[PDB]
Amino acid sequence: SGTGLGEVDVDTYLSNLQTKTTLSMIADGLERSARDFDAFLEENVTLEWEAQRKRIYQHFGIK
Amino acid sequence: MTDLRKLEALQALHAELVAVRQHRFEGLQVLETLLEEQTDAFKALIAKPARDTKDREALGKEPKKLKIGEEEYSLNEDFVNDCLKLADELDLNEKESARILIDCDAEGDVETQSRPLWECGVIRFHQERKYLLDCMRLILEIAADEDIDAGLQESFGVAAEDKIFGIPPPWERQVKKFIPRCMEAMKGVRSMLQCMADKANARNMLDNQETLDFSRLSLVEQHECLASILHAAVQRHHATIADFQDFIKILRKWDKYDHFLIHLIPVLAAYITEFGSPEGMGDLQQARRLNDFICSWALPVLGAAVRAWWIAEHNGFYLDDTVQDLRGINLDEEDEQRTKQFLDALKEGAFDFILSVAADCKAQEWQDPSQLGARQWLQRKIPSLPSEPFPFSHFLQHSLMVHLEGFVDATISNLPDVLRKLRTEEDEQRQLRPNHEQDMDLERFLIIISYAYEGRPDAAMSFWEDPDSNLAGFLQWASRRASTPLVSAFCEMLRCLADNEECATAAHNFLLDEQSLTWSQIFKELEYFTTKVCSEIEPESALMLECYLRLIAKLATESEIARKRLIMDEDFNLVDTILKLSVGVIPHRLRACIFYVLKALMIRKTHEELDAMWRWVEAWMTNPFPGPQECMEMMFREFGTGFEQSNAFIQLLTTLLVPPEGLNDSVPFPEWLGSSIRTLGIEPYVDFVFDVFANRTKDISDPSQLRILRLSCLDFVMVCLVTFNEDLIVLGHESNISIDDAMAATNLATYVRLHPFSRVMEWLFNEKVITSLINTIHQDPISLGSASPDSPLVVSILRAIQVMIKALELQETYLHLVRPEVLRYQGEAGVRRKPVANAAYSAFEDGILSHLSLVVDLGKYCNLGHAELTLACLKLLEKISTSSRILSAWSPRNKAIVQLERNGEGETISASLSASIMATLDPALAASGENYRVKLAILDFLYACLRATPDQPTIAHQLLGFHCELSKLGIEPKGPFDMQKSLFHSLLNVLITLTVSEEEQGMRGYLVTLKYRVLRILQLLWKSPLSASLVMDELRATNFLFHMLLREVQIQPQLPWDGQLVTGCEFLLSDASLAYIDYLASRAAIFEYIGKELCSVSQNRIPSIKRQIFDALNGQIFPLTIPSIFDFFDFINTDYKWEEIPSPHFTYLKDLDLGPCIGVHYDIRKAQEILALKRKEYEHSQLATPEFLETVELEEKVLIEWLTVRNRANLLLTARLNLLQAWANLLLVMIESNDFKSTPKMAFLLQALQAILPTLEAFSSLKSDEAFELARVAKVLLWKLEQFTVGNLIGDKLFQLFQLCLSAISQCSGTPELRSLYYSICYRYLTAVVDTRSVTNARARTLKAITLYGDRLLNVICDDAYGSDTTCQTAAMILLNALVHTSRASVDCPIIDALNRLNFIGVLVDSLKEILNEWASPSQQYTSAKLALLLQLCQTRQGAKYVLQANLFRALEQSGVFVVALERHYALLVALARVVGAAVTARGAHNIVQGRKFLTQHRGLVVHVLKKNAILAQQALEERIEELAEAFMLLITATGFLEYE
Repeated sequence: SGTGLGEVDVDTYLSNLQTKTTLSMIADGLERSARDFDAFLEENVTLEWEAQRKRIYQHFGIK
Repeated sequence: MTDLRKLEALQALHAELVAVRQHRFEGLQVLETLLEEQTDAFKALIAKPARDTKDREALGKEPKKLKIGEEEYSLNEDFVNDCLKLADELDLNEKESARILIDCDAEGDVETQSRPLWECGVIRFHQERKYLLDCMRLILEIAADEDIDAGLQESFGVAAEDKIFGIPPPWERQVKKFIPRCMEAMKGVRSMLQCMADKANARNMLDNQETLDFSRLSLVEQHECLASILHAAVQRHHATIADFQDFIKILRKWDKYDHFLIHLIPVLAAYITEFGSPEGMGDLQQARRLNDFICSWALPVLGAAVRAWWIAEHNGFYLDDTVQDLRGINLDEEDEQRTKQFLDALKEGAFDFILSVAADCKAQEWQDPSQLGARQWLQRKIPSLPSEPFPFSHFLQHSLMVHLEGFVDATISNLPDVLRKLRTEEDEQRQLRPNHEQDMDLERFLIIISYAYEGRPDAAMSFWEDPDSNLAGFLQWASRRASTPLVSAFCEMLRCLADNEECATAAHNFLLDEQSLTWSQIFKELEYFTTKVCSEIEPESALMLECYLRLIAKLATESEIARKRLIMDEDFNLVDTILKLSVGVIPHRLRACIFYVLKALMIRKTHEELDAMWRWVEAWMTNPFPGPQECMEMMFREFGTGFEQSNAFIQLLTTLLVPPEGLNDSVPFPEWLGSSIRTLGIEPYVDFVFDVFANRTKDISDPSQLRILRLSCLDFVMVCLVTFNEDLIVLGHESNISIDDAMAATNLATYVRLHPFSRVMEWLFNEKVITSLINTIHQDPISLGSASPDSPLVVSILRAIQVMIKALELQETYLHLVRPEVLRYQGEAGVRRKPVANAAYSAFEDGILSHLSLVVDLGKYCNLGHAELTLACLKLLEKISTSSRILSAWSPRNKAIVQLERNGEGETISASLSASIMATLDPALAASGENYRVKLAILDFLYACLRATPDQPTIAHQLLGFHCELSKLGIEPKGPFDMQKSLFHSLLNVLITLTVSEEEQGMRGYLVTLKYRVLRILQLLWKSPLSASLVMDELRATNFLFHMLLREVQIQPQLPWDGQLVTGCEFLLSDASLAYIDYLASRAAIFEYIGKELCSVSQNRIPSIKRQIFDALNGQIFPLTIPSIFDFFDFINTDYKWEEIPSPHFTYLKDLDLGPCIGVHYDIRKAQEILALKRKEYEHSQLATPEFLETVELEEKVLIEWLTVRNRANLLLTARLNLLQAWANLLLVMIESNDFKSTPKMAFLLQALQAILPTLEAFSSLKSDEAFELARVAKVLLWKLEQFTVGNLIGDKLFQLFQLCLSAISQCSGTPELRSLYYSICYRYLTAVVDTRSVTNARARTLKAITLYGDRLLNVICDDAYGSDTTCQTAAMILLNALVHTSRASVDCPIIDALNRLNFIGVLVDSLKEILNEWASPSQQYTSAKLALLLQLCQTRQGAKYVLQANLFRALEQSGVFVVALERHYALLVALARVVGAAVTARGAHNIVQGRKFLTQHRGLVVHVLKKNAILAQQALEERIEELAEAFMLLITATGFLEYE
């Protein structure tokens, strides 16, 4: 068989390839930014007062 | 081949002999090698072994296995029957018949002819002898050629002496002579022909008639060849008296008169010339005995002619008494005896028989109507030929004419007194009894002389060189007072003795006075007859007048002094006499002769001659002795009766329309033609011609006359149409009245009003004309098949097709710039014209769209072989298919598809087209090869038919072998296209078997054009979705791309194009640019097809062809190797500098720009007119106009080239671009659709990177068209990513590529798309490669490279951000984040300071307002990246100061921002809270006040988030809520709100 079976055309094939590459780039950038932010927060919070920062509020505010 | 059979060997030998005969000695060694293999064949002329009974019994007993020489074959019940039938038909031995039939079966001629095997065997047996004798004939002919080298002339002679005559050469040496063998062969041929005729008459008294006719033709040709061989042998003095007596006896026993006697007469003529005349064995003792023996006969005229010839040739001895002995012999007695014998021979009809033979020899199927009834007014009593198709050759006619002129010379130089006494006796007889008609001996003899001296000026000059010789003496003596027949014969002789101009001038000077005949008496008799007719006429007077007219016409056509003298002679007044004679009551023959005389006189003329001719015509047509309007039409109707006078008048008109300058202004006729009388000028003539051609074509019974009349009418129409200026009228209507003055407008108006083109078109718009045309073109195929290439039918059809083409071309010009002007002129002035056009037929296609058999006839006429006719039919069909109204009427079901499917016309048309395109071409005659021209015409027709209306099927789909159905196609079972035998498969075959790589020249031009046209047709068929699936299926099932790649050729700057190098400056001006563009387009199409097929095969998940494709691409075939795709990337080279061009100085014409010249196409005429106007103004200024003129001229000669160069260059550029694009696309299809491992292909990736590195370095900022194509593939392959070296190379290449991207970004080159590609390339490099001494070194080097550019690049990055484009802004926003991250990775940072100095932070924070309006979607990701970048800055200690000075607290308040939609909202809130917390906690206790204010103004909202935290979408929402709570808690604990309470 052949000549077309749930297939696409080259003009649309290249467009789909470019769209997929762009989406993958955006997703990778977002994931890297999120990971960098998480690492920064972990480095800044691991110094001290890990649970006290929330305990003070749980004691002040309504539990 | 080399192992050729008898038939093929003889055919090759005949071809080589014919080639050598045409001055081509490229086969001398081939002939020397062939003549040695067929020695046994040339030994015996023809000999068939007698039918043996032993072989018959052996074949009939065990017809199982046969052994012939060294080969063995198996016999079956059918082959044995065929052998027996052949042996019984030809009485041939069983072994020879079996061998012939085995040869026929091996060669496979049964399918080529589709005939029984025995008929093919008989045909081969006849062809054997045919070629075996034709070879000997050509050999003996070349052996006597005087226009060749003496060495070869003697070599062929000795070869013929050794092989044919079996006489060994002088350097060496029971057997039988050659004459008896030839005589026995001819006798056997005669007996075989007689037996064949008897058996055919018995059996007939079928499908074999044509075979019998061809066999008879071959037999008569073999007999003629044997006769010529015998004549040559006799001329070589290899005869005796025994053979002479035998031949004389055979002649005496002749029964019937046929072509055999006409073929044998040269034999006896040469015999008598050798033995009779003193030009050989001049033995007087034997001569007397031969005379007594010759002087029983079954036909007395033969004996009379033989005796007359013998006497004429024997008189050479009784001339003098010094060269021989004549003692003891009487003279007067023998003289009287010979005289009485010659008189008896004459009375018996010798000259009559000679004349009848001479006439029947040159019997032509068609004759020129200018010589009707000439030399056909005698009393012939000899029985005529049976009219069977036995045409003669050329050598036989030459020999016959030579013998006749020799006999004439002998009779004139030996028997003058005989002719004198004969003439005196005839005169006395005519005088003593005028009522009776004496014999025509002298007239017949003069006519025979005329026939002999025809087309032979070398011999005709003999009658003029020596005016005191025997020939000139008799010529001058035969011009004295005589009767009408003798004068007519002398005039006909003079006419036929004017084959050239010198002989015509000699005859003119000899006829005029310097008694004999003179022009004075001729004109006196003409005037006498004119006065007698005008105040009956006998046939003799009419014949004399016709002869005089023919002679005058011939002299005027051949000579020039006579044409210039008689035309303006005051004492003769030839024109006046012929005009007074024509207006009288006389047959049409005299009028036709007068018209032909006028044509001859007007074949070359000047302005004064034309003026005088028109004056005389008007004077004699206005009052021919009733108003002029009536007399003119009466004379027209009188001259229209018949065909001879009508055709002659049409030819005269056609000749008069030719200008004196030859084949633009000064229409070839006086502008004041008919100004005196109220007439339209020349229109009446064309009107009469057209109405005669339309209505009076039914009264012509003779088909030849009808064809000639139609051809004359078509030639007249073509001469009238070709004399019309098209571009002139266009330029006039464009700029004459709109720009130029109104002075010349009158000239163009008069030209358009007086030129008959308008009336010709008006008549062409009539139904009678197109009906007559389609009837003439509609003829049976047998006529065209049996006709000759120069037949009048083919010429008439060609002229009709040309007229149709010209009409289809000029119909628009007529309807636009002719019809309205003529209508306005008729409305303004007073003109009375009769319309002859159909208003309903708005165009020329309306009147012909109702004929469906036209296309059928045009297609059937393609199997004739005529190059011109085939090209004309193809062009006509192309123009028809290109029209719109015809295809709208056909397909408004359809009428064309059903018309070609009546009796299988489409199948035979496709078969003929396939056989034609498969025919090889002549390498030497590339541009002149008719086969190549037909191929190109067919390809252009197919291209034009497929390009127009591709969605709906057309005739091209049917011709290709498809079942044209309504809005659907298909293939039929067992059809031509299903069995891989059709036009499409033929094109595929001829393409895959085409090699362009040559050595002598290399990269030919016309093969490139052929393959380019084929690929264009293939692309048109592919792009059409209605004919795409089946085409791809048929292509992939035969490995088309594999054959194409095998036929590919690498391109390099060393290989020249047609012997010309590319670097040469003339390359841009030469034609090699066309071939280069065609090759580029071919490569582009091949790459596109390969990519499409690869994508299809990959998306179908079948490894059957995937691995094959990859193997073919890598360079291996399962092994044959081929260059990989990377090898074909050699067309990208900037060394040629196609973009750069050296601009000359151009000291003048510099201000002349190309504004109005300009799809880059600079017209040359737009600048030509400007420079012409400037030169005219410069000349009018009168300031050194003559000197500097030359300067300007050469300047033009430069700029023209310049213009063309640019055009060419432009083309090349775009061509390259196209190819590149295709290549790029292909490469993409090679990267994505590739499941093979990555580590093995890494070498190919590095090779591609190395190849593109210089391409990008050369086009980094030059052009923004190829940069996108070369950067998108780089971006793609960058995401698809011993080992130490590979990693180092990859890193080095990436670092090198990272430089040009930043360079182009800082230079702000290309469009936002190319900049986005560069941004992505740099982002994937600064994010993955850099992210450990090597790492630190790479980071420092990248930071240094970035600082090298500095703020110059950040400025552009910020400018292109938050702009018009949607993707470029996001790409720049992400690249900024990547850059700041990589910089912080290396407590301060220069990137943040640079961004702050450029006022970017300010606008970035200001844009934060109205974020809710902006917030998968592009705007969402853009805002996300923006907030991420803003948050990244709040982490550094230095950035806190700037983020605080930006005053974002008041900006985030104006926006009023404070399961998937909720998730996105919470993500935005988390981003904002993170930004705020980072900005507050970065600096320290200086921002806590703003944090407290924000927490107090937005209290409560954060409480809900902090209390909420205290399937996939749910988990994502919970994670976002947790992140928001953590961010708010961090902000609180950093601000210190607890202390505030």
